[PDB]
Formats: sequence, C-alpha cells, structure tokens
Amino acid sequence: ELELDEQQRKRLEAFLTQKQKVGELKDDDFEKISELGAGNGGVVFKVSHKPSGLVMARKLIHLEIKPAIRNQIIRELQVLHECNSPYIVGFYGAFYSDGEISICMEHMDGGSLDQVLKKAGRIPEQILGKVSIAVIKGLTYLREKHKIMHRDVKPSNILVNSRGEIKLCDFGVSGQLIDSMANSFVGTRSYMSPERLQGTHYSVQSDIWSMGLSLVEMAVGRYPIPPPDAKELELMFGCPMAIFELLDYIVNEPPPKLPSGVFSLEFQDFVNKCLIKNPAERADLKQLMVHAFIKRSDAEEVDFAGWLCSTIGL
Ligand SMILES: Nc1ncnc2c1ncn2[C@@H]1O[C@H](COP(=O)(O)OP(=O)(O)O)[C@@H](O)[C@H]1O
Ligand SMILES: O=C(NOC[C@H](O)CO)c1ccc(F)c(F)c1Nc1ccc(I)cc1F
Ligand SMILES: [Ca+2]
Ligand SMILES: [Mg+2]
Ligand code: NA
Repeated sequence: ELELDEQQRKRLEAFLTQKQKVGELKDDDFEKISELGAGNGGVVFKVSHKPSGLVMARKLIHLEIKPAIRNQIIRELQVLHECNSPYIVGFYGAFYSDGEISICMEHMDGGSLDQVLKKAGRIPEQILGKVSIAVIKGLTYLREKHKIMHRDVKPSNILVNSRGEIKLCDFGVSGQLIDSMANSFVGTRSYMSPERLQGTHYSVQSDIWSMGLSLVEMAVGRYPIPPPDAKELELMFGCPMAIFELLDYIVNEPPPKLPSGVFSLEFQDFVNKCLIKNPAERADLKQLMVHAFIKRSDAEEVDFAGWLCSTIGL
C-alpha cells in the first residue's frame, strides 16, 4: 500500500534532481522572501537560496546550545535525506549559525491545514477523506521505512500545495532535538492522546489519536474540547478553558465526537475509532487503511487542488 503511481514517482525524481544540485547550505546563500509563521521555539521563512534559485522554507529554531550539543541534532537530521515519500515534506538540509539551527525544506504553497481551516471555516468531509489517507500513509511510511513515530500530528503540521499534495512535517526524527528543545520550550499538547498526557505507554496509536482529534476540528471549524453545547451546533451546521483545565478534560472526559446527522456514518465511525481513549482498543494504521471511509475515499476522485485554490484564493 506504499506504492507510488506514475505521477508520484515522477514528482519524486524531479525533487531529488533539484536537490542534487544544492551544495552545502550556508546562511549567506539565503534571502528572506516572507515570514511563513512563528512558533514557541522558532520562526519559518519562505526564502530563496540564491545560488540554485530554489525557494524553500527556512525554519530557524533559535535554541541555544554549545556547538558540541547542536552538532548531534544536525547529525540525526541528516536522516531526513533518507525520508522520500509523497506524504512527507521534502528536506534540503540543516546547519547551525548565529546560535540557531536552520532546517530548510520544500516550500508548501497552500500552507498548513491550520490556515486552510481559518480561511475555509470548515473542511468538507470528502476533502478530509484525502487528508486522512495522506496522514495514514505518511505515518505508515515513517514507521515502515524508518521506525519513526511522528509524535506531533496536528493541523499546523499537515501542509498542502497547489498541486493537490498533502505532506507531514515536524516529526520526531532527532530525539536529541526533541530533548534539547522539548525542555525549555513547550509546543501545545492540546492534540496529545490521553495516554501521553497521563505519562503512560505510547506508540503510533498516539499519532492516530491526534489525527482523529484534528479531523473533528477541521470538520466542525473549531478545536473540539470541551464539547459544543447543542445550541452551539445549530449556529454551526443549521441544527473559557485554561490549558491545564483542558488537558485534564481530555484525560477525564469522554472523547470528542462529530455532531450526528451532518456527516456520513462511515466518517463518524472512522473518527470514533481514532478517538478511542484506550490505545489497545483504538484502531491502528493497518485497520484504518481498510476502513470503509478510507476505501470509499480512495475510489472517490476528489479534486483537492481545485477545492484548495478556490478556498484560499490560490
Ligand atoms: N514547509 C513549509 N511550507 C510552508 N509553510 C510552513 C512550512 N513549514 C512551516 N510552515 C509554517 O510555519 C508556521 C509555524 O511553524 P512552526 O514553527 O513549526 O509552529 P507550529 O508548527 O507550532 O505552527 C506553521 O503553522 C506553517 O504555516
Ligand atoms: O521542528 C520540529 N518541531 O516543531 C518546532 C517548533 O514548533 C519551531 O517553532 C521538530 C521536532 C522534532 C524533530 F525531530 C524535528 F526534526 C523537527 N523539525 C522537522 C522535522 C521534519 C521535517 I521534513 C522538518 C522539520 F523542520
Ligand atoms: Ca551570516
Ligand atoms: Mg510545524
Ligand atoms: Na543569518
């Protein structure tokens, strides 16, 4: 199920061939073109690598650690030259300079689902059908070919492009970048599974929880917890809480659900199986790959690119 079609292998050859030409990356070959976003640990720019004339996204993680330290992150990050899939954001390289690590990657012109959502109000189920397939394959790719678990699925980490492509970024490839960062730097745990917030055991089932959580959010047009009190719904389809108060909700209350009557039963069952609190019972990748919603969604020929440009003005 990880086979590429012809239009995918070609895009993959194209990318590599462009990459082949990029020598060693250095601060001075880059020129800011715009700011794509900021995070609780770094910034991201749409930049032009002058020599090659390549546009990229430059993530600058302004975290400070001795050249001794930062050289291990850069080491495990080199693994990204091995992550070639249609569902994974392309990587150009990583270097240190100015007390900040730079991770340069393929530029996704449609932005993150994060922003697609803000623009669109809510994403139609058939679209989320393709997003679901893409995440499932992205995580199946990373597990099968690199024994990696994503670790941070959320709408801001699923990126799309005018070619109708859906790819994942920000996955836990370097454990050292994880600790060297996930220390004096937090990044929202609001899409973390109950088991990871409880400290307990955690596999790719945790990533499945976050995907399910994200899909409900994208489907309804709002971060789903706590639940939209019935009258909140009539305004929605016709038909506050501090961080710590919320994470506690997740661990102690029943998982979110899609409002009924509005979405198909296959799609409700799909998210319900992702949102199962006990990891042992919640579906896994192999099961989700053959879920009715995924099989129906695949055979569907949805024009993701059309819908996208039409919605964000692309
Ligand atoms: N490869 C990319 N192409 C386009 N935009 C990107 C890319 N990578 C990151 N971004 C943008 O950067 C914003 C913030 O990046 P980030 O620092 O990872 O914080 P979060 O991921 O917590 O938003 C993201 O929401 C996204 O819009
Ligand atoms: O960048 C990461 N998380 O978010 C960072 C902050 O939000 C900055 O604001 C992150 C965490 C662990 C890890 F191992 C990585 F490799 C990371 N970055 C990262 C991963 C894959 C690709 I393709 C490109 C990337 F850039
Ligand atoms: Ca410089
Ligand atoms: Mg991100
Ligand atoms: Na610089």
